[PDB]
Amino acid sequence: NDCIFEVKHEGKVTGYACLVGDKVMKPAHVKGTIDNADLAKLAFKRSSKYDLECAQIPVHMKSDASKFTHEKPEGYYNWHHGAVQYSGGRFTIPTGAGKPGDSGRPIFDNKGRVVAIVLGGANEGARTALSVVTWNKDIVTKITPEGAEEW
Amino acid sequence: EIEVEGNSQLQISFSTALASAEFRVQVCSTQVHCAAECHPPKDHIVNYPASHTTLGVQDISVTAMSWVQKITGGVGLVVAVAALILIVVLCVSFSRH
Amino acid sequence: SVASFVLLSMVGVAVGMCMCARRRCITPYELTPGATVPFLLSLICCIRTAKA
Ligand SMILES: CCCCCCCC/C=C/CCCCCCCC(=O)OC[C@H](COP(=O)(O)OCC[N+](C)(C)C)OC(=O)CCCCCCC/C=C/CCCCCCCC
Repeated sequence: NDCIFEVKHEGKVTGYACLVGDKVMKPAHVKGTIDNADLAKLAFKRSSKYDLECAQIPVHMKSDASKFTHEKPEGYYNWHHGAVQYSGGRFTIPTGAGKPGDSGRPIFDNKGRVVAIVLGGANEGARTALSVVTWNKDIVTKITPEGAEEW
Repeated sequence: EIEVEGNSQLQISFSTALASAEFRVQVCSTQVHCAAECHPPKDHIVNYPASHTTLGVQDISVTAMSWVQKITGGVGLVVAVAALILIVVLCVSFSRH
Repeated sequence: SVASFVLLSMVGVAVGMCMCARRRCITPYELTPGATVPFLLSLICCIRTAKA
């Protein structure tokens, strides 16, 4: 659980919003008002280009947030459902580990910092490529494989 | 038609409805350009129909309409810089990823 | 009346297209967590009250 908040429409949970550094990351294509009432009050500068909605976190009460990093050396990374491998440029998971509703879950490195946030996936065989919102220095770069549905 | 010979000048009379005179006088196959500022009459009404052609069409305003060109050029310039900034931003954002 | 209306619409469109330029050129820096715009871009774009 730690520092991720579920987002639901009525009683149906649709996604999760992560607290990375100083921003309340959340993907645009999910519909919800966030479980916390205080976070719902925030104003999100949403962008359709990156499928993201972000706002300044209330550091006065929620300064505790996941650390982030920009470099992604190829190897293995861990998230809630299994572990994921940076396939020289693509995020790949076993086909089962991906399912609609997981959109907005972050992913961590070996050292425990976020490097991306997942939106959906497409599968070529047993493994499923991931559509994530990674970031270089001071800039985010959405990545999307071919024929990737939105979770 | 008039009589011309020598190294002197002549004189004519014309009737116009334009505030700024701008017209070419065909004088025996050789044209000439005449320009002057016309002034309004003093008498409100008269007893004969106008000798000149008709009301100046909306195309022909008076010089010192240059205000129109000035303001329209300023607005067009502002729109041009806005469009250039928008298109350069759109291209650089297209370069992303 | 027509000239004034068209000119005001044109200056308003210039302002709006300027506004749309700020939104599309500042969200990539605004969306990134722990980001900081370069000094030159901070001068150009007027949107600086929110240091995001
Ligand atoms: C700081 C601010 C300072 C700025 C100063 C402000 C300046 C203010 C003034 C401008 C002066 C406007 C006054 C002009 C009035 C003259 C009268 C007139 O104008 O009336 C001319 C005739 C007579 O009227 P009527 O009722 O008998 O005719 C219509 C017949 N009925 C009704 C059956 C259709 O009417 C006609 O024939 C007209 C027929 C239609 C003509 C179309 C015009 C052609 C151009 C169109 C736009 C294309 C752009 C061109 C640009 C090219 C540049 C490269």
